[PDB]
Amino acid sequence: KVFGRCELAAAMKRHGLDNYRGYSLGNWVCAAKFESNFNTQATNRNTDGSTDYGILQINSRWWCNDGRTPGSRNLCNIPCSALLSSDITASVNCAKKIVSDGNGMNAWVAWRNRCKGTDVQAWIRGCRL
Amino acid sequence: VSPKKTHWTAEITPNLHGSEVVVAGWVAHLGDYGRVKIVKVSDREGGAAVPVYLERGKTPDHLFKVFAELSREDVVVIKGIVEAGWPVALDTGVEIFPSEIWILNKAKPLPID
Repeated sequence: KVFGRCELAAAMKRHGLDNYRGYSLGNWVCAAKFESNFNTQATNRNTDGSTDYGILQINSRWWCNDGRTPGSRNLCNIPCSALLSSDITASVNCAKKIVSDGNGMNAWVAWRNRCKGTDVQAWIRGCRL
Repeated sequence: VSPKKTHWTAEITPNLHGSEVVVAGWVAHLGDYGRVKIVKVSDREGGAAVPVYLERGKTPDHLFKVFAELSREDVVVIKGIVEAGWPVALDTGVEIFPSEIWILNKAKPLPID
């Protein structure tokens, strides 16, 4: 599913991400925009044998199990395919475990590169939340 | 041929931005997130845990292979450049981008099971 901006902002809010680990809602909308372009099916294989899955591009080495990545940890205890669902519940739950791991949202390279320290509230502007 | 430590982890401050440092201590924390992997180094008990960022697109490929052999409490020597440009101040204050990661000894950790 490709979410619209406000459509995603509303779903992410429903899912309790607003100020989750101190990160305002815009941070999470901004991270999805630059990780997946709001596409829940987004799948990207890395040269290292790992793959990134879903709206927040969660990685198969430590976080989800895709059956094909050596040194699998599956810390979220879900298969990677669950992160490709029209329903963002599995990605949100796994993202909340990731953002609690000790590095905050620096776990997302798109967030670091495009979002961190910017006017992230712009990502939820015009929505009626 | 591992380099001599130049700084204590608590001496890694924004003033060092753009310079090369060598830190030596144990692995306090590891986070593998795919394109970003972070190893935090401590050398003083209850002290700083300075974060060493490996970022795909920035960090040489071979260091990601070294990161893969790392465990908590491993003793390491890491050579890197300090980055403290805003927005680093929003959280960590400093980041170290490594050019060398050396493992002096692997910890014999005993699994709990």
